[PDB]
Amino acid sequence: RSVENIYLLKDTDILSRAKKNYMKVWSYEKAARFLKNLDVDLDHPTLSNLLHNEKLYGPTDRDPRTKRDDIHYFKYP
Amino acid sequence: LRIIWGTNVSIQECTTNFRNFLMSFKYKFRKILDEREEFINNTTDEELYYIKQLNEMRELGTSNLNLDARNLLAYKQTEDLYHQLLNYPQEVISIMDQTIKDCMVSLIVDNNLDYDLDEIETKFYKVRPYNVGSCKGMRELNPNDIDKLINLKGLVLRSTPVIPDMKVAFFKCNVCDHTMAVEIDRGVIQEPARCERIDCNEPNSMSLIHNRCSFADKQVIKLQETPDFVPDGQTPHSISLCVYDELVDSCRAGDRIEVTGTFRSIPIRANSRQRVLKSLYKTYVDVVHVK
Ligand SMILES: [Zn+2]
Repeated sequence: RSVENIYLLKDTDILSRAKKNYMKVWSYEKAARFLKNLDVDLDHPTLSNLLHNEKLYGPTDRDPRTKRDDIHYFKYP
Repeated sequence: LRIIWGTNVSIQECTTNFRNFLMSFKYKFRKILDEREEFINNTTDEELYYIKQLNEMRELGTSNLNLDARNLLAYKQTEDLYHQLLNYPQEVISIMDQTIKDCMVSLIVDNNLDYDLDEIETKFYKVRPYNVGSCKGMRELNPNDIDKLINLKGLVLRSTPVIPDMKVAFFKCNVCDHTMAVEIDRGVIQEPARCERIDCNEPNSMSLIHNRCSFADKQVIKLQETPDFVPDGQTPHSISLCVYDELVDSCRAGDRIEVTGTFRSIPIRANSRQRVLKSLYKTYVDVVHVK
């Protein structure tokens, strides 16, 4: 908000200085508007497949860390 | 090289000998050991017994192979493996299972059979020996014969219901839902003292979920022996067989069976004070094969 939208003088706002410094400002919706020019992808189901893949690894409900004890993680050279 | 501790078994040598016996066994050898050479057949004796058996094992898809120990005695190269099998049941049986899997996959590969190896390597093969020597009864088994193959024959009196046996515990962390599965090793389960996650650490977060554990069959069979020899003034004795997995619900009351298995001994807890064990061990028999 207040992308040169205050329409009034302000004393302790960086957006008040944005006019005098000319330093460009958009909104997040306006950020998406400009990204339309860029169009960057958001990212860079098979339930039976999910089940028979959980046959491997066990259930996937584990700690998202570097430890599972189901695999000898490399420590030494 | 590299014999196992407490045993006379070397993994490499025993696997080599078992493969040799599998490749080059002919029933004529057993006929020779039976002194029945006048009954030698030209057809069956010529054919390779266990190679053929492994073949029909492959097509049928079974996972258990029944081995006659006297066949091992017949083969000169594996005469020592016979005694190794009697004295060391579990190790030698595992050796045999691994060798069976190896031989199956090798036989598929060598002939370049169209049959896929996906099932074979994933499957687990078991070796069930039998005809392991004489009976000797149970009055004659000294404590030095713990964990050895014994041959017992008798009448099945009573058969208990199926008793679930825990294989994998399913402790659940209350706090961060760190559900770790603990396999049982040598009949022992080790509880995580705290939460095994590093970020979350709460010892009281563990509460074992009984229902989501994975169990295995166990059936106790009461067998009253009918030994071939009976000492003076000895009333019949009852021994407690303990079958596992597929053998459960196989032997019915009143069946006259001959059973081979591992002669075990387990401490019995004096329930007067918990976690205090009697110095006299109860004796039972794990069952590997039933005839
Ligand atoms: Zn936790």
